[PDB]
Amino acid sequence: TTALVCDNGSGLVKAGFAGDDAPRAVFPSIVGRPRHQGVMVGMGQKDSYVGDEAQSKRGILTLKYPIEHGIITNWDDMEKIWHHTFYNELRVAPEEHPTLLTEAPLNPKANREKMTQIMFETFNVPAMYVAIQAVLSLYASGRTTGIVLDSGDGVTHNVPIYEGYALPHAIMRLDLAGRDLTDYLMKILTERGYSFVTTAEREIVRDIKEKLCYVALDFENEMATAASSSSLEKSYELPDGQVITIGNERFRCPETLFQPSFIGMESAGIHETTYNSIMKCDIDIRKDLYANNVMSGGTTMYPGIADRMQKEITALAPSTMKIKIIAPPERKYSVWIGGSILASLSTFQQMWITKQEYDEAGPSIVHRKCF
Amino acid sequence: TTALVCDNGSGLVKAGFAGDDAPRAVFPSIVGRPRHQGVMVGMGQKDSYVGDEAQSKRGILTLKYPIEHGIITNWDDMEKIWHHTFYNELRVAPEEHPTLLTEAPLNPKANREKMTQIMFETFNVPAMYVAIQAVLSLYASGRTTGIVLDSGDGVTHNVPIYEGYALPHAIMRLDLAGRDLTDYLMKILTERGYSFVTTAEREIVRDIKEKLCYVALDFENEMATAASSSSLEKSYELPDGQVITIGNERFRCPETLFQPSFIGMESAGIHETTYNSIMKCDIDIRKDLYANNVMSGGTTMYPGIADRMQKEITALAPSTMKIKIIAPPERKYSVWIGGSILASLSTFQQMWITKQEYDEAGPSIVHRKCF
Amino acid sequence: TTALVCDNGSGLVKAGFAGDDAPRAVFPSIVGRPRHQGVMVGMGQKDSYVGDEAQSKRGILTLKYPIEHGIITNWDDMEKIWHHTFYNELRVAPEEHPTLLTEAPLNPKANREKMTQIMFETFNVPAMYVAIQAVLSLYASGRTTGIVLDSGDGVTHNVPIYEGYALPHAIMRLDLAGRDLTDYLMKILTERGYSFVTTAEREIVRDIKEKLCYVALDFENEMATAASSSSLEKSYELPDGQVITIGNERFRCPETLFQPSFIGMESAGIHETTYNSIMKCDIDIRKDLYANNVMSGGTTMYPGIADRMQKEITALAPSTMKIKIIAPPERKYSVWIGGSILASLSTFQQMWITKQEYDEAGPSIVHRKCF
Amino acid sequence: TTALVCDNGSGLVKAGFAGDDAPRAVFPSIVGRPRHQGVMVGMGQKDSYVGDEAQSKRGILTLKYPIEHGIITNWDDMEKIWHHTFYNELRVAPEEHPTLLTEAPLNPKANREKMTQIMFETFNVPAMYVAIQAVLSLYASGRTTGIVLDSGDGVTHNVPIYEGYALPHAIMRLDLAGRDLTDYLMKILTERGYSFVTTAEREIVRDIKEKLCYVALDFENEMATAASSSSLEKSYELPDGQVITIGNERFRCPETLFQPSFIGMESAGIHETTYNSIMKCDIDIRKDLYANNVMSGGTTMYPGIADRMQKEITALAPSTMKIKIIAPPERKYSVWIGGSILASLSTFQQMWITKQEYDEAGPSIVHRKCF
Amino acid sequence: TTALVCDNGSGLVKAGFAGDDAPRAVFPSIVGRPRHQGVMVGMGQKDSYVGDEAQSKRGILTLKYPIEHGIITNWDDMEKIWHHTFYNELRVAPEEHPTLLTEAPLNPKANREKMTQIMFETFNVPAMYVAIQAVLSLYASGRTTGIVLDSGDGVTHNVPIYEGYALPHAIMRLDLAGRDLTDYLMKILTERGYSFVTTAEREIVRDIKEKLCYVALDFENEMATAASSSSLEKSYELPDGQVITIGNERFRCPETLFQPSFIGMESAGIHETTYNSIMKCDIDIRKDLYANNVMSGGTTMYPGIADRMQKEITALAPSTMKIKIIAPPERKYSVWIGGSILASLSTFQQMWITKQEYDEAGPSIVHRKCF
Ligand SMILES: Nc1ncnc2c1ncn2[C@@H]1O[C@H](COP(=O)(O)OP(=O)(O)O)[C@@H](O)[C@H]1O
Ligand SMILES: Nc1ncnc2c1ncn2[C@@H]1O[C@H](COP(=O)(O)OP(=O)(O)O)[C@@H](O)[C@H]1O
Ligand SMILES: Nc1ncnc2c1ncn2[C@@H]1O[C@H](COP(=O)(O)OP(=O)(O)O)[C@@H](O)[C@H]1O
Ligand SMILES: Nc1ncnc2c1ncn2[C@@H]1O[C@H](COP(=O)(O)OP(=O)(O)O)[C@@H](O)[C@H]1O
Ligand SMILES: Nc1ncnc2c1ncn2[C@@H]1O[C@H](COP(=O)(O)OP(=O)(O)O)[C@@H](O)[C@H]1O
Ligand SMILES: [Mg+2]
Ligand SMILES: [Mg+2]
Ligand SMILES: [Mg+2]
Ligand SMILES: [Mg+2]
Ligand SMILES: [Mg+2]
Repeated sequence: TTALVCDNGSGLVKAGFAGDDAPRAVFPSIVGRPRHQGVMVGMGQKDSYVGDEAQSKRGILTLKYPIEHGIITNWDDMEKIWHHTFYNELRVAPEEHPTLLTEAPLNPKANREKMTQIMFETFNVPAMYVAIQAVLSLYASGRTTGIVLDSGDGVTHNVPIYEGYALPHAIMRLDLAGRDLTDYLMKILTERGYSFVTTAEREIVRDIKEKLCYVALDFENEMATAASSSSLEKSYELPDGQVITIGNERFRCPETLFQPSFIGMESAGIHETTYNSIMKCDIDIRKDLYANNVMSGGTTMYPGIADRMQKEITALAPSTMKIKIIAPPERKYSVWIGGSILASLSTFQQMWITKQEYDEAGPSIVHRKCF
Repeated sequence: TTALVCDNGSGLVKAGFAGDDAPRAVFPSIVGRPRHQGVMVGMGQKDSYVGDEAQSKRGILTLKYPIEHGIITNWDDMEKIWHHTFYNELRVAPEEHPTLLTEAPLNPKANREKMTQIMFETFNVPAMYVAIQAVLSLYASGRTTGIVLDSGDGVTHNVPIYEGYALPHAIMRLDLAGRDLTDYLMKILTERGYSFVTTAEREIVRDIKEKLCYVALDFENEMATAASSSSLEKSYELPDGQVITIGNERFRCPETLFQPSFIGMESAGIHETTYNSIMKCDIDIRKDLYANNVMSGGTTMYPGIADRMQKEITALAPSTMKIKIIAPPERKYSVWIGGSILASLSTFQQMWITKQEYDEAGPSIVHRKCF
Repeated sequence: TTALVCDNGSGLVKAGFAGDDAPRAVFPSIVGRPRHQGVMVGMGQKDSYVGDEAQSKRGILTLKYPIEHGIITNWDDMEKIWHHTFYNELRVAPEEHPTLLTEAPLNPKANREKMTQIMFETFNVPAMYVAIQAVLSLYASGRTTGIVLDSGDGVTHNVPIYEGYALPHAIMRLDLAGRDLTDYLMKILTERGYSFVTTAEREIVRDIKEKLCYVALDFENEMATAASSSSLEKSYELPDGQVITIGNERFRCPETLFQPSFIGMESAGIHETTYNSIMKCDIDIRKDLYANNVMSGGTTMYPGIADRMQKEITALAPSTMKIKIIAPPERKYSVWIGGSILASLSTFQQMWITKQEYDEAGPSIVHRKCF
Repeated sequence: TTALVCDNGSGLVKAGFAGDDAPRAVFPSIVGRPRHQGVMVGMGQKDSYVGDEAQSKRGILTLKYPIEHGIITNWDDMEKIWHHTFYNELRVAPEEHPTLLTEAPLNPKANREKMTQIMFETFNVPAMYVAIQAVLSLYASGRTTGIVLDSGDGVTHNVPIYEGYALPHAIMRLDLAGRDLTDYLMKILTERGYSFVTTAEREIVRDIKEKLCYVALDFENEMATAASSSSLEKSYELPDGQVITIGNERFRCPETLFQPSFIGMESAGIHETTYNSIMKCDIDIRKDLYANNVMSGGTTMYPGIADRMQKEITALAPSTMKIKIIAPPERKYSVWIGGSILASLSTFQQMWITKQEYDEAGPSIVHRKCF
Repeated sequence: TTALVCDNGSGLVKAGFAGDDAPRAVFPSIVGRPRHQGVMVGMGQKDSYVGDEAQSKRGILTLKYPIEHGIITNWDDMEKIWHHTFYNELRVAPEEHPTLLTEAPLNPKANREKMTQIMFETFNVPAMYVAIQAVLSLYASGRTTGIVLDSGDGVTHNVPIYEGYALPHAIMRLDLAGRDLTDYLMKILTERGYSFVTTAEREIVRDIKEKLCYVALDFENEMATAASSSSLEKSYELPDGQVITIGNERFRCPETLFQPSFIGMESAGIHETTYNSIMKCDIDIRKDLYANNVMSGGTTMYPGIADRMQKEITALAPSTMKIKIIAPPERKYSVWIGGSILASLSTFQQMWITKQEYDEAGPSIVHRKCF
C-alpha cells in the first residue's frame, strides 16, 4: 500500500503520499477562534477554524500557532490540525497507511513520545516513524555526504554527514527562524508609521516579508546605498487599499540571520554556526563537508542568501578549500521530498514501528527505533 | 544658564526649568476655535484659544488635540501650543535656554525629526535633546534597575533596565491609555440615560472619570457587590445644575486596562504585558526586575491600581520571586522630574545636540545622538 | 622575602603566598564585556569585568575564557586577569616577590616563553619559575613515588615518578576535562526541555554539574535503576525561580571521563590511560606505581570517582598487585599547595630564573632552566 | 607452476609472484571499523575495511595494526588481511600456488606455528616455507657474505653471514623501528602547537615523517644550525587546508635510531649494535663483514642514513679496516626480491613443507624444516 | 692482628676476616647510575649506587659489571667497590689489616700489578698477597691432592695438584661461566614470548636461572621427556605480577657447560677439559687425580651437575680407575674459606708482601712473590 508523509513544521503543514514529487496539501499551521459576539441566528458558525479557512476569516478570529520552535505547545490544537490533514485535505482513512513524521534534532523526548502516542491511540495507523529533517534533506539532494543547513519557521539546525554516518557531537541548533524575522519586521515597520499588532496583521507582515525581503551581499554598503538613493524602496498594498512603502527594512530583516544581536541574542550567525559544526568533525572529512553545503527550508528562500553564505564561509575557511553552497529551487519542500524517498525505499520497510512493538514496549520504543 | 524641560504629552503639557522639583506650567494640550457666528462688534475676539483659555469658553468652541497616541498629527496646532508654553506660560525667550523634550518609544522617526526641525528653525534654541520617558521615570525614582510601566493619555509602554543598560528587544508598547478610557466611559454612560457627544462634553466626562473612577481588586466580586447593594453609587453635578449618578461604571472603565477586549482590542492587559517584557530579558536579571516595578503617568493614578497589578503579577510570576510595585505619590510628574534631574547633571552637558551639529548633519542628527 | 604562587588554570585562578596552606584568592578565570546599549548617564560603567564581578553582572555581559585546554589563547585578557590577581585580590606590588607559575605538560613552548616575557616585561618580578602541576601535586601528597592523575578544567594528564626521577616517555595527556563535561551536560539537558545557550547559562549549567553530578560505580546498573525507579531524580532552582529536575543526567555527564566516545572522541578513558602510562615504565618500578595513584584537580571531586577508578584499574592490573587510589579531601588545591611547598624550600632558591639570566639569554631561558 | 611470495611486515604488505622484480600488491597492513552511527539506509556499508580502502575513509574509522614488533597480536585481522591479499589484490586461488612467508629472527615459535596452521587449514596451499628476512635481503644483494641491517616498521635486526653459513650467536634484535619514530614525531610536534591524537592523525604524522625527515650527519651541529638560521624549516599542508611548519623535528625524529634514549630505551644505537654483532664473530671473518654492511627496509630510506652509519662504524672499527655500507635504491623491497629469487631457484624446490609432511608431523614441522 | 680476605669475583664480592668460617659481606659486584631526569628537589640523590643498593633501585639505573672474565675492565668502578667493601660493609680501616686477594690463573699480569698498586697507594694496607683460587679451594677441601674445577661468574679453570706441587703445564682455562649462561637463557626465553633486554631484566633472568635451572643426566632423553609430557614445566612470577612458564629451558641453559657449541664456541666441555688436564700429568699421579675431583664456585651449584660430571669422566677414563667428584654443600664459598685458612696459618706470615718490599721493588714484586 501507500504510506503517508507528513512534515509538521512550525508554520506550514506539508502532507502527501510516498512516491510523489510534491506535497498534496500545504496550508498554514494555525487554529482560529472568534473574538466578537455573533448576532445572526442560523449561520451555522463553527467554534474553530483550521488552515486556510482561518486565514480567510482572519479579521474576526484570534490565530494561534500550536508549534513554537519545533516544539508542540498545544496538543488539542495539534490534534485538530492532524485531523484536518487526514480528513479534509488528504481525504484518507489513517488506519491502513503508515505515516512518516519529522522532527528537529535536540528536541525534548516527550515531544516524540506524545507524537507516537497520539498517532497510535487517537488514530490507528499501522506503523509510524520519526526522521530527522536534515537527513531527509540530504536524501532529497541525492547525496550521502555533506552538512545540511535547514531553516524553517521555528528552528535552524546543522547536521554533518560523511558516508551515511552522522556525527551527532557536531550538530548545532538555533532558535532563530522565520517567525523571529516576522516579529522583527513588525517591530521595525513602526519607524515609518505603520502599526501592525493583531495576529491577522502578523499574517499581513509575514506576507510583506516573504514578498519584499532579500539578503544583502554587503550590509554596510547596502545601508549606505539605501540612505543615499531611493531605488531600493518598494510599495505594498494593504487589504483595505492603503499603500505602504518599505526602504532598508527589506534587507534589515533577513540580516538578523547573520547578526542575531539585532533581536537581542548572543548566538552566532548561520555562517559561523556552519563553520563551527564543520570544525567539530574529523580533519579527514572536512574537505568533503566544505564542498557539500546543503540548504533547505522556507527561510533559505531569500534572494542572495546563498551568495552571502558562500562569501562568509569562504572568508572563514582556508583559501585552499573549495566552498559550494547547494540551494536547489525546490528546497522549500526538500524535507518532504526526502521523506517520500525514504518511505518509498524497499529496504526501509523493516524499520517501521509496528503496532505490536508499540503495544509491548510503550511510547518509549521511538527512542530506540528512531535516531 | 538654566535649561527648559518640556513634557509634551497627549493630554497635558508639563513645562518648567531644570533643577526644580515641580513643573512651572501644566495645562491641557488643546486648541479651540469658535463654531458659532458672532454678533457683537468690538469684542476683540480671537480666532483660536490654547490651553486653559480654551477650557474656559468651551461651550462655544470646537476642541482639537494636536497629539494622538504620542504622535503629533497637527503641526500648526503643535506650534501654537509650543508658542503658548514658551511665551504666555513660562514667559521666557527660547534663544538662550536649551530645551529637553520627551517621546514615547517605537514612535515614527519623522516625529522627532520634525520636532528637532521646529525647535531649531521656528525657535532658536541653542541645543535640544529627546529622551525616552521611561528612562526619565527611572531617573526620578532614584534607581538604575527596574521595568517602568508608563501610562499617560495616548500610549502605554514598558522599558526594562538592569544596570543602566536598556534591553530594547523587551520594550513593549500599547495604544490604550486615558483617552480610550474616557471614550469608553462616554459610551457606557448612555446606559443610564446620560448623553455626552460634544468635545466639551468629552471634557466633562474626563473630569467625571478622573474624579470618580477606581480599579477593583476583584472585578467579578465588585460587579456582584454593585448589583446587590447600592453603596458603590456616587453622584456628580453637571455645570448646568443637573445631577447624574454612576454605579458600576466607576470601576468598569479602568478595567479596560486589564481586559482590553472591552473596547474591541485583541491585545493583552498591562500585567501580562509587563510579565512578557520581563520574560524577554536574561534569566540572571529577572529577579531584580520582578522587585522594581515602577509606575508613572496620570493613568496610573486610579485607586487600587497598584494592588491589582501586584496581585496579577504575583499570580503570573513564580512563588519564590518577590514582586514589588513602586508607585510614588508624585508619579503623575515623574517623567518631568527625571527630565529635570537629567538636564541638571554636570556630565550630561556634553550630549546636547548643538546648533552647529544640526546645521552640518540635517535633522537626522537626532537618531544618532539620541537613543 | 615572601614569594607568590599562582596556579593559572583553565577555569579557576588560585593565587597566594608561599608558606601558606590555602590560596588567598580563588575566583573564576573569565573576562566579561557588555552586550547591550547603556541609557543611564553618569553610572561610571566599566568596559570590562574580571572575576567574581563578571559573574555578578553576567546577565548583561558576554563572558570569555582566556585559556582553553591549558593554552592561553587571549593574551590581553590574560594580562587583565594577572593584573586583577596582583592588585585587586592579593593587593601586592609584583616587583619584590618572585612568582611561581604552573603549566600542563606537553604544552606549546611559546606558551611558557610568552608567560616569562609578560612576567619580566609587563610586570617586574625579580624572578620566576614554571613547574609541572603533577610534580607539585606529588609534593603536596608528601611522597616522591607515584603516578599523578591531574584533571582540572581544560586538560587531564598522567605523570609517573619513582624516586624523584620522572619518566617523560610515559607521560600521557588528554584534552577532556570539566569544560567538556559542562558542554555535554548542556547538550543532554535539552532532552527534558531545558535550553541553556548563553555564556551566563553556561555558568548556570556548570553550577548544576558541580552541585548535582556523581560517578556511578556500575554505569549500566545505574541506568537500569534510574529507568525503573525515580529515587535518583533531584531538583534545582534557577535564578528566576524556575525549578528543573535532573534524572540520569546526574551520572551520564561524569561518565564521559571513562567513555570519551560520548562526546565523539576516539581516546581512551582515564583508567586505561593510567594503566597504559604505568605499563610504559620499567618492570621493577610498576609495583610502587600501582600502589601510589594520586588524584588532583576539581574534576576529581565527583562522588564515587575514586572507587570507580580503583575498580577499573584492579580489573586491568594483575590480581597479585595492590591498587591504591590516593584522593585527599583537599586535592582541589593540591597543585597550589605543592607549589607553595616547593617555593618555601631552602634548597630551591638557587633554581629561580633571575632577571639577569633572562636579560642575557632571552625568553628561551625557561626551557633549559625548567623541566 | 608459479609460487607466491608474501612479505607480511608490521606496516606494509608486499605480495606478488616468484620470478618478478617488484611486488604486485603493496598496501598498508591495517583494518578499520566504523566508530560513528549510520543514518542513511541502503548504503550497503561494510563492517570492516582492509588496506587502502581503510585509508580512504579513515575520518570515520578506527584503525588497528594486526602486527606489532613483527609479532601477530590479532589473528582474525591477520586472516582478514591474508584473504584480502589472496583475493582482492592478487586475484588468485591459494590452492595451487605454494606460498613463501617471512619472519623476523628471535620471534616466538607459536607465531610461525600458527602461521603454518592458518596457511594449511584456513587456506589450502600445497606447500609453504618461512624464511629469515635478512637472508632474503642478502639474496637480493647478490652476495653470500655480509651483515644485514634490516629495519622495517616493527623490528630492527642484524644477521651476519660469511660463506652461506650463519652465526646465530651474533644475531642481534631491536624493537625500535618506524612506528616508534612516528610516535616520537607525534609527541614532539606538540611543542609547536600541533595536536595529532587519532589513528587517522597517526597516518597523517607518518606521511609527514616519511616526506620531511632525514638523518643528520652531525646531530649537535645540525641542532645549532637549526637554532641559528631558518633554512631547515619546511611546510606541510594538512588535508583540511591548514599548513604546519616543522623545524628541527625533521632530523630529531630519525636521531632516535642512533640515540634510543630519546624514547626512554636503555639499548644501543644501530651502529653500536652492528659493531657488537661483528665483534661476536670469528676474527678471520671480521674483515669481510666490515666491508659488506647491507641495509634494507623502509626505515633505512631516510636521507643521509648511510653516510652517518659509515661514519659511526668507521669511528668504532680500527683504522686499517675498510667500511662499506651497501644501500641499494630498491632496499625498501629487498626482502621480497630475495624471497622471489629464493622461490625461483631450481634447487630450492626440495625444501618446501608439503601438505603430507604437515599432516603427519603437526604444526611443529616448521621448526625442523625452516631455520 | 686480624687479616682481611677478599674474593673479588666477576659477579659476587666475598669479604670477611681470616679465621672465620663464612664471609661477612656478600653482595653483587655492580655499580649503578641514573638514566632518567630528576624532578624532585632536595631528595639528596647520589650519582652512583654500589651493591645491594643498586639492586634495590634497579628500575631507574644502568648497571655495569667492573669485572668481565676475571679481568678488571673498569678501575674507577673497582675502586668504588673496594671502598664500599672496606667501609660500608666490613666497617674497618684498611691500614692495620693485611688483605688477601684472589685471581684466576692465566690472567694478564697488569691485572695483579694494578691490584697491588691500588692496594698500596689508594689504600694503605700493611701487606697484601694474591693467591690462585683453585689452591684456596683445595685448602678448603682439607686435602693436598687433586684437580680442582672452579666455575664462578666469568671463568672456569682446572688446576691439578699432587703433593702440594702444582703442574702449571696442565692448567686449563675456559671463558664460559654463569654470565654466559644468563645471556643464553635470555636469548632462549624469547621463544616463548618473554623479552628481557635491560640490565635490570638481566638481573631478573639471573634470578630465574639460579632458582629454576638444573643439569640433566641425559640431555636427549630429557628433551624427549620435556617434549612428550609437561611435568618439567615450572612457573615464575615477575616483579610486576606477570607469571612466566619455563619448560626445557630449565636444563637447556646449564647444558652449555658440556656443549659449549650452543653459544658458538669451539671449545670442549668441562668434563673433557678435566680429562685433558688429567692426561697432561705424569702417569704415576693420574690415579690419585681421578679420585680427587673437587668442584667449587656458584656455577657448580646446579642440581645434578656432579652426577653428570662423574658419568662423563667415567665414560672417558679407563674402567679400572675410580672416579670421585667432591662437591661440598658449601663450595659456593670454598675459595674464601681456603683463603681464610691460608691467611690464618702461622707459617704463612713470612710470605706477605710488606710495604717496604713494594716500595723498593715497584709493582712487579707480586710476580716473584706470588705464584
Ligand atoms: N520566498 C520566501 N522568502 C522569505 N521567507 C519565506 C519565503 N517563503 C517562506 N518563507 C518563510 O519561511 C517560513 C516557512 O518555512 P517552512 O520550511 O515551511 O518551515 P517549517 O518547516 O517549520 O514549516 C514562513 O514563516 C515564511 O515566513
Ligand atoms: N486621578 C486620576 N485618576 C484617573 N485618571 C487620571 C487622574 N489624573 C489624570 N488622569 C488621566 O491621565 C491623563 C493624563 O496623563 P498624563 O501623564 O498627563 O499623560 P501624558 O503624559 O500623555 O500627558 C488624562 O487623560 C486623565 O484622564
Ligand atoms: N565538586 C565538584 N564536582 C564536580 N566538578 C567540579 C567540582 N568542583 C569543581 N569542579 C569542576 O572542576 C573545574 C575546576 O577545576 P580546577 O582544578 O580549578 O581546574 P584548573 O586547574 O584548570 O583551574 C570546574 O570547571 C568545575 O566544573
Ligand atoms: N622514504 C622514507 N623515509 C622514512 N621512512 C620511511 C620511508 N618510507 C617508508 N618509511 C617507513 O618505513 C616503514 C615501512 O617499512 P617496511 O620495510 O614496509 O616495514 P615492514 O617490513 O615491517 O613492512 C613505514 O612505517 C614508514 O614509516
Ligand atoms: N644455585 C645456583 N644455581 C645455578 N647458578 C648459580 C647458583 N648460585 C649462583 N649461581 C651463579 O653463579 C654465579 C656466582 O658465582 P661466584 O662463585 O660468585 O662467581 P665469582 O667467583 O666469579 O664471584 C652467579 O652468576 C650465578 O648466576
Ligand atoms: Mg521543517
Ligand atoms: Mg507622558
Ligand atoms: Mg590546574
Ligand atoms: Mg619487513
Ligand atoms: Mg671466584
